[PDB]
Amino acid sequence: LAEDPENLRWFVQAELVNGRWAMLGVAGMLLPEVFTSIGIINVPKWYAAGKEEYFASSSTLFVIEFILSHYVEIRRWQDIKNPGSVNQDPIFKQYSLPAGEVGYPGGIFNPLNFAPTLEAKEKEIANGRLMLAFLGFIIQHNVTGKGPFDNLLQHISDPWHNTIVQ
Amino acid sequence: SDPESLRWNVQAELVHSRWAMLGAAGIFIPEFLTKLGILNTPSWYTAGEQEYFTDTTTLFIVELVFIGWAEGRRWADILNPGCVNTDPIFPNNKLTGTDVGYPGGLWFDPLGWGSASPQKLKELRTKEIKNGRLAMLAVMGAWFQHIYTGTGPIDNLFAHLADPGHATIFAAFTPK
Amino acid sequence: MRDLKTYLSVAPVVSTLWFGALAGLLIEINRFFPDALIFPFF
Amino acid sequence: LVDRDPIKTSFEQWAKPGHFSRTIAKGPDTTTWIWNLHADAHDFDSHTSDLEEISRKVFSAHFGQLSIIFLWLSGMYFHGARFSNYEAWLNDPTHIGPSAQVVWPIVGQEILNGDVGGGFRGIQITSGFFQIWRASGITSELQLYCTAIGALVFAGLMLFAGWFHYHKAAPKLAWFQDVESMLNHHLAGLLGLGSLSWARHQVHVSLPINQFLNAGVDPKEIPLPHEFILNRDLLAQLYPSFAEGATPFFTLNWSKYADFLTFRGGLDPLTGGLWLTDIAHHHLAIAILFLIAGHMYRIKDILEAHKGPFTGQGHKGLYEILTTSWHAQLSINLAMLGSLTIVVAQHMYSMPPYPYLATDYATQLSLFTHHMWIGGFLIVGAAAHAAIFMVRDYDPTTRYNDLLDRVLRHRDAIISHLNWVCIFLGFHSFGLYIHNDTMSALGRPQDMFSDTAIQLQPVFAQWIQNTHALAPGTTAPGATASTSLTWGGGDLVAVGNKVALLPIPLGTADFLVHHIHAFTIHVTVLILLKGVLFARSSRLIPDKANLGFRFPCDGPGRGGTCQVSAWDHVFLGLFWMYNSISVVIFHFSWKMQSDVWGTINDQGVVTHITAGNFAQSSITINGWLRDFLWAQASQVIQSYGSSLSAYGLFFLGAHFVWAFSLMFLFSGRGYWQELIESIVWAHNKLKVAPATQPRALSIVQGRAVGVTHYLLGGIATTWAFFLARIIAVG
Amino acid sequence: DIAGLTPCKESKQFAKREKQALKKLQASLKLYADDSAPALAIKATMEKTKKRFDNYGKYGLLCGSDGLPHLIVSGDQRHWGEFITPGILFLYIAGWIGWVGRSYLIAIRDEKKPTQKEIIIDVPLASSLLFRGFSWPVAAYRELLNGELVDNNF
Amino acid sequence: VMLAFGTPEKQILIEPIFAQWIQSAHGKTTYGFDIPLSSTNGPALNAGRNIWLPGWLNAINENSNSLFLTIGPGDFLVHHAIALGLHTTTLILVKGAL
Ligand code: CLA
Ligand code: CLA
Ligand SMILES: CC1=C(/C=C/C(C)=C/C=C/C(C)=C/C=C/C=C(C)/C=C/C=C(C)/C=C/C2=C(C)CCCC2(C)C)C(C)(C)CCC1
Ligand SMILES: CC1=C(/C=C/C(C)=C/C=C\C(C)=C\C=C\C=C(C)/C=C/C=C(C)/C=C/C2=C(C)CCCC2(C)C)C(C)(C)CCC1
Ligand SMILES: CCCCCCCCCCCCO[C@H]1O[C@H](CO)[C@@H](O[C@H]2O[C@H](CO)[C@@H](O)[C@H](O)[C@H]2O)[C@H](O)[C@H]1O
Ligand SMILES: CCCCCCCCCCCCO[C@H]1O[C@H](CO)[C@@H](O[C@H]2O[C@H](CO)[C@@H](O)[C@H](O)[C@H]2O)[C@H](O)[C@H]1O
Ligand SMILES: CC1=C(C/C=C(\C)CCC[C@H](C)CCC[C@@H](C)CCCC(C)C)C(=O)c2ccccc2C1=O
Repeated sequence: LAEDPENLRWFVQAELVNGRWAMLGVAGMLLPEVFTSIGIINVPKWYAAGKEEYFASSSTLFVIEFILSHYVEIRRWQDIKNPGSVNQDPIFKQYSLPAGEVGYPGGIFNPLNFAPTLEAKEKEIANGRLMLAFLGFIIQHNVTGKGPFDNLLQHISDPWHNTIVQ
Repeated sequence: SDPESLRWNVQAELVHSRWAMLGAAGIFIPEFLTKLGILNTPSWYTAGEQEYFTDTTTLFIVELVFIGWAEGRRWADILNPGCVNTDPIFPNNKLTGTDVGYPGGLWFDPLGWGSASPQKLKELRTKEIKNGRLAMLAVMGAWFQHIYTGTGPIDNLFAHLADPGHATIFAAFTPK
Repeated sequence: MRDLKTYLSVAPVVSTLWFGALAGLLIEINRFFPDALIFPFF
Repeated sequence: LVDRDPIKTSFEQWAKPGHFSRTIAKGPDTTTWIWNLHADAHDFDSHTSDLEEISRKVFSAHFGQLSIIFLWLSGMYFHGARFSNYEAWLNDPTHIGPSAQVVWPIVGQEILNGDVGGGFRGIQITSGFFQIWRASGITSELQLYCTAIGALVFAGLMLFAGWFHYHKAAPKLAWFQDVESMLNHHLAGLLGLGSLSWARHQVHVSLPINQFLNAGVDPKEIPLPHEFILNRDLLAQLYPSFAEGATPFFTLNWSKYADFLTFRGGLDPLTGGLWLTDIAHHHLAIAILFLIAGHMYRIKDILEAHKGPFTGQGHKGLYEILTTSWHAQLSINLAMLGSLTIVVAQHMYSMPPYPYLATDYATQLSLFTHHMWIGGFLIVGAAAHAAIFMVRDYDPTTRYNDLLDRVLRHRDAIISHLNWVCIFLGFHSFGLYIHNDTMSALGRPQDMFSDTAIQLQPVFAQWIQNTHALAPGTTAPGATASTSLTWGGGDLVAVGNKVALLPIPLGTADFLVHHIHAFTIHVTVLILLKGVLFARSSRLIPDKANLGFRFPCDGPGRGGTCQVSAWDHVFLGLFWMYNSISVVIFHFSWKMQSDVWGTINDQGVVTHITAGNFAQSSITINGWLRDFLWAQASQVIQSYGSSLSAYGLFFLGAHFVWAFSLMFLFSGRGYWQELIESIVWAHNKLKVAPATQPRALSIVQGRAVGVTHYLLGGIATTWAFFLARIIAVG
Repeated sequence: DIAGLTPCKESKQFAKREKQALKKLQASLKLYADDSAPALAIKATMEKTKKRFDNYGKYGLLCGSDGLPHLIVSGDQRHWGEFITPGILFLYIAGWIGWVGRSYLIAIRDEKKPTQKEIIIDVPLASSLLFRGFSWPVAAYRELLNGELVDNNF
Repeated sequence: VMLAFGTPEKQILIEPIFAQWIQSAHGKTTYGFDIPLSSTNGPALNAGRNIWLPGWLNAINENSNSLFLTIGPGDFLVHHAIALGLHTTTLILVKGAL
């Protein structure tokens, strides 16, 4: 019987988690970029480490890291239903305990607050979308080629290309 | 006993009509001033000098971005404030309706007398040619078909045919 | 001329300008790719 | 109603919830009404008590149709011009195998379109223009493209005369309900002034422009386009400028002539249409009559006159009404219009009237079965609408005490007979066949009924057929052969691939089909006759006319009390007629190919599409699927991957649609309700149904969706079965 | 690979199908368009089914016997998008037929009487509602399970 | 529609696994597979073998009189149209009853 604007703790959290991981992902590229250096999916096996052991399959490195990742991840689902994180930085974020205004249900637009400091992460929000939908682009453009820019005496024009196969 | 048009998007239909016709304005004077070609004569090289061309389509995206923003934002506000929901003033949303869109926010507002207006004084200039332009364009755009079709040469396509005696064009004139 | 929270009406079978057409533009995808039975992607 | 009455709204009503019978569509929502209203969009109980307009509406609806035919057939005549087949065929006829129509190639489509032609891919046609057509002499594709727009002219105008009625402020009573002239005019100068006018453009122009086509040329090597007036040198051949007669009459001399005419009898050789020259004379000799005839007259006068002792007082003022029933003066008509269409269906196949038909087999049997289903689809109607009379149309009683009031007087009587008639037939009219099976499967031919076995012995020959050709003992003069070539006496000789036309001699095994027709024609009519007669009140219900000719059925009591009514007599009477015609068709082609449709070969040894298999083998009613359905139809179920293929590819659907009808025909009604809710439930859980109360079919709608499907199913099945066994061998 | 014999790369039986059939539809020696501008077996209808070729794509594609293709659709080898690729597609499209079914419906029942709005249709296709359907991410897939249509609405 | 369109190709037929698969478990024998973790032997059954299933319930593939005949796209339809039978037949009996 209750009309609108339900959502709550809800999935404001989901997006922001997308923004924060999108930003990190982009950093995972980032890397070559000035010394053109290394490229693309790479499928790397990541940084290395330096060799005595491997040849390297060496087991499933991910499967393991990821079992651990997995009870950090629960910790967060927990918090979100009923909350405890000492910093308390997504759920509201810091400046913490309030967000009371969300906690008892029903806000409808609300902007929000955070940190003992100030400048309300509305500036992290942006730096954060761009990185959302930046993967979007980045992932899209593979299918074809690695690299962007720098110079024209020839490069900018996009004089001849592949298409999609049909 | 007669249809009822009156139709009611409508007043909009007339402002749509201004877009079409004022825009229709660009065409005539410039192409035709045409350079009264021309003293003589016209060369592009320059940009496109040899850069693998200039526009093709890419020219069309820029054309549109520049525009999208404008055509888009736009009618979005020729006007329209209030902007929600339940029941009718009819414009068709009408939301702006009673509230202009704002009591007390700002100067949304332009000018004296709790109003939008530039004010009373002028139909003058621009109802007669600008709408006369509704007319103008149509016949002169109707003139464009007249001016190319018949394609002198190149293409008959699919004939049951049965012309020639002679070609069609524009330079101007008419013969006859 | 139509803003926010539903608009103007329409007749009994504008479905006959919806079966014919829309749907019609689809033969228009079934000759652009004159064929299917699986499909490449984009 | 009142959105807003009278005087003071131009303003139209679109909206506020809309109309019929006074607890008008509720407000509150339903489905059925969307099915109501297409149905019984005109009945005329409702709109007004008083006939007032309606005659002022039915003139307009008529205009719409006349246009529409016109929209049609401009289309057709188009199609016919600019997808030509025709120019090509006509130099070429009897080679060609003709199309107007082509697909475009999208997806599968185009298996369909397979070389027809003077060298183009086609869908082969079996309605013939290209034969209506032969007549135009002048020729060429862009005209027919004028005859075409000449069509779209008549239309827009013969469609703005329908604006120029009802909608325009428009007419009143006297104009129909003073009849006094109307046939006077109609039959006189149109019936007349067409056939007349048709004469003038049926020797002027057509005769000459196929008088020297029946040789070859590349047309226009023959005919200039206007060519044909003040001029005429050309008439000179095909005869004289009357040279010195005067306005017919006599003080005339022929030592050798008599004006164009000169009657034909028999068929052209090398175009076996029949002579293009009795075609002027006959139409001329028509019109006159009509020209004289439509000159009666003003009425009761003649009808009120003769009476007899059985005979009917009623005959007199046999209807002040008639002028204003309508529903009755349509019902009468349909019987005639309808019964006057399938009389076409004979005179056609046993006397072609267009150049190149018979040789053209498939392009005049399609015909003889299309024209055949109308001279039937319009007859059961011609009963329905009498039932619509018999129940309602006049406010009040004052028809009184006649001829009708007479017929009804007996009624458990006229239909008391007719009944036994049918069981006498049926037993003499079908179990007759079943003898054969039961005894040829027992197997003892000595005693079958075979044309050989039970003795008439080997002649059909003399009844009428043999007196009919043999014709000139007579006050008869004329013409080397017959009125119809088929009749027994005369001729080998007709046509150039092929046989067109030959005696057809019957015997038995034409004897007993001819009788199943009787019994089929008869029990059809029983149900319609007893249906329309017992229209209003019955021994089972008296309170019987009270809503309806429609009502579903009165109610579970009286034992049954279901079918009754007369929508339903015109529901179970269609059901038969679908046979009546469906088995008459089955008759003609099995004959016309088992015998007649032919080939000629050196020394003329005739080779019938089937060497008369009919002989001893239709008489067995399995032979009717041994020799028919399983024999022919092998072309339907072989037809895949071809050009016609759309038949084999229909023949499954529509041979499906039929076997979907039974579901609509054979089932309850609060059933699909009882079901429709389980549905409606599941619907509400997700929140997705209630609004516009979804409802099952309206008892009699369910019957409407029987029947109608049972027919467009069971029918096009053969429309496919056919076009698939004349295209290709035959 | 899984029983029906293997793809394009070889399916003789399949090859024989390519050839006879179409190639004969050819085998009307001519029928004449030596210039002539219209009749199109000639060009494509064959060639559009024909420049089907040792290529088709490639597509794998199983070809039973008589070398007509059979579709396994297992999650293997080549074949995955002969059901899922065009499967989720069917799902996504439908459901955004009826997500808006449960929409230019749950928007009325309301105000001053709404007894048959439905047979005329302000705005057509709802439209407004329409795009809700592509702008479902998740959409019903959580909201149907929680709140709105909610067990109580159940 | 496809056929008699004269493209037979571009027919849609599923060669319908689910049965063929039952009847690997049993067998044999048509052209192998391993089927990961049977493999056409290695893992044989091992717990069971020469006792029980012997030569019996081994016609294998066997056109003449196998027991099991070798199922394809023709059978992935009738088998879905016997299934549309007892379902419809029972929505009406289930209903009829309820
Ligand atoms: C010259 C006469 C002609 C005329 C002018 C009329 C006029 C009339 N008839 Mg009528 N009728 C006729 C011939 C005619 N009939 C014939 C030949 C028959 C015998 C079949 C009938 C049997 C008949 C019945 C049983 C009824 C009428 C009724 C009526 C009245 C209702 C009209 C209506 O709502 O349309 C009705 C038309 C529709 C609702 C359209 C549906 C058509 C469907 C069945 C399609 C047909 C199949 C076709 C292949 C489908 C198209 C192709 C598709 C597959 C794509 C009206 C006064 C009705 C009445 O109650 O009297 C007041 C009554 O229902 N008629
Ligand atoms: C509700 C179901 C309907 C019914 C009554 C049946 C019944 C049958 N199928 Mg079957 N099938 C169906 C739908 C159905 N199927 C669908 C939609 C597919 C995919 C096209 C299949 C694919 C299939 C194969 C390959 C085979 C069968 C077979 C069979 C028969 C043997 C037992 C079996 O394998 O069940 C099949 C059971 C299922 C497929 C479980 C799902 C049941 C439906 C109700 C859930 C709907 C899921 C949805 C449509 C797909 C998910 C989306 C997508 C992303 C995957 C049996 C008569 C076998 C057989 O003996 O053929 C001769 C075997 O060959 N089926
Ligand atoms: C005054 C005048 C006049 C008049 C003129 C006119 C106007 C005329 C006409 C003419 C006409 C007026 C004609 C008509 C004709 C008609 C017809 C010829 C009919 C038809 C039809 C059809 C063809 C149809 C058919 C069909 C059928 C069979 C049925 C149904 C189907 C269909 C439709 C197909 C005159 C001349 C003296 C001159 C002087 C002045
Ligand atoms: C999946 C789906 C579907 C389905 C489809 C199908 C499955 C179908 C079918 C169908 C069938 C399975 C059958 C049908 C048939 C039809 C018909 C058939 C129609 C019509 C007709 C006509 C047009 C006719 C005409 C005629 C005349 C003139 C008279 C008589 C004769 C004839 C009949 C010839 C669709 C896509 C739809 C939708 C979506 C989903
Ligand atoms: C959350 C649960 C689901 C919600 C669905 C139920 C909706 C509630 C329905 C309203 C119940 C009856 O309410 C009813 O009383 C009102 C006042 O007493 C009346 O209201 C009327 O009288 C007023 C007097 O000035 C006028 O200003 C109002 O315009 C007029 O509507 C109406 O007759 C009706 O609105
Ligand atoms: C089908 C069962 C036969 C029962 C009916 C037989 C009785 C009549 C005899 C045969 C009927 C066919 O009639 C046919 O006779 C001859 C075949 O021999 C052919 O005879 C034709 O061919 C020759 C060419 O100059 C000449 O012999 C004739 O002058 C000519 O009429 C004809 O094409 C046709 O007129
Ligand atoms: C099967 C059957 C039904 C059930 C048949 C029904 C309910 C047919 C009505 C179905 C309608 C035509 C579906 C209409 C829905 C669509 C038109 C709406 C969406 C619009 C589209 C764009 C798809 C009866 O109601 C019935 C009544 C009396 C005697 C026999 C029978 C009978 O045999």
